[PDB]
Amino acid sequence: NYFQGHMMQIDSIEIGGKVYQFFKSDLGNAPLLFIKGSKGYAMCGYLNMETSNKVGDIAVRVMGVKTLDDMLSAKVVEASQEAQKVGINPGDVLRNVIDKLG
Amino acid sequence: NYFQGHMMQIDSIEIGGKVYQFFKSDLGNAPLLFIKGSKGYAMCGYLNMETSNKVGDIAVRVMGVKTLDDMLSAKVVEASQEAQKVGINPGDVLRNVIDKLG
Amino acid sequence: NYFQGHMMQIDSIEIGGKVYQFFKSDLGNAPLLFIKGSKGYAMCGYLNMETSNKVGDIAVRVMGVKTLDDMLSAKVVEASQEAQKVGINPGDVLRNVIDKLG
Amino acid sequence: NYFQGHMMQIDSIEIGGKVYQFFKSDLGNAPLLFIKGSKGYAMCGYLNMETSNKVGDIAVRVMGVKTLDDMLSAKVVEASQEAQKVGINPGDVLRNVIDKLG
Repeated sequence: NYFQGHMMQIDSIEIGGKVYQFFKSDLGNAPLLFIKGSKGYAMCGYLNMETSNKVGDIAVRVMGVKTLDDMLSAKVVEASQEAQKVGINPGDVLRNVIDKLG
Repeated sequence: NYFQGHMMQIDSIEIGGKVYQFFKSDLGNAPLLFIKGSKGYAMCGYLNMETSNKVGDIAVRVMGVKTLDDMLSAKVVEASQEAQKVGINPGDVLRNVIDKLG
Repeated sequence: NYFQGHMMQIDSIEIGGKVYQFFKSDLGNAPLLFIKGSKGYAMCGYLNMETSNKVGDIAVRVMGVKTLDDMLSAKVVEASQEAQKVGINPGDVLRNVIDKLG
Repeated sequence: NYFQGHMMQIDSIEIGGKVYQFFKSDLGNAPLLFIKGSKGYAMCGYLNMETSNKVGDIAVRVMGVKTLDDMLSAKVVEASQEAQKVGINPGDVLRNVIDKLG
């Protein structure tokens, strides 16, 4: 009876006693989604890690994700320099290092 | 693995060639949801119709809804004075008069 | 160069060590805005207090507000039964009792 | 009296009779912002153009932007392959080609 032109989800989640903002929106042929804490963030494949490094962010990039669950179970593909300084490296499962983004 | 403290959904939908904004968020023991067009809006039971009338809105109030589908199939319980002026009355199925809110 | 058909603001704020979700959106001739905590919420004049009481919410209604600052400095006009049980009463300045909504 | 941990703005704007979704959110040391139409999107420096090309999006990347106005007046730094196919090229002012994203 209707057409959905655009969809967005904004959720406040708590992990290990820390609060994070999960966002998901249609963007292109793939959706855009990220999880942001007070210290850093994790984002899907649309994230340009060169930009994260340029501005000194604590950031991680994951790929092939469509949901919050997928992100938490996904392995970090790229970690920013500031993220590596706090122990986050490519290969880590996001759920295991998300605490460092809060 | 996580706790959802708050959830929000924002969707842009098209009906009869008109664009509307559907919003749903946790609020209390019942969720808050509304559909807004360029001319007026429809909202769940949390809407105070006295306020809508006070400020001259074209507004309709529906009850017992939790989703967009529920709202569109719900019957108008209260219609603002400006809404009644354009033909909307209690009893009308929202889907049948939503065009007047765009 | 463009026309703003609809505007929405979603902010995560911290007060007294507690996290709250502030939301503001165009709705009718007056905007819709609320502040929600884990236990209850405060909303502008569009809130139907009868509904809040019906579903057992801890809720407060304020009037004549357009911004977060206005809400925090506004006096509670109506307090739900559950809100009154925890000490919130009409006349209280929201900022002084917001802690009870988290 | 309060601390803003996270801020987000979601606006529905109309340009040349077409509807677009403007989004802005805190992310890292730079904000995240994009404008999305029914056919494609424009995003700030955080956009990974390699990803846009990988999935076949009609996308443009602009830099040094913080507001909707900045984006519309900004020059396209990178254009996806599908975007170039419809005439969009690096150097174009977004406002002058946004119609092709709707």
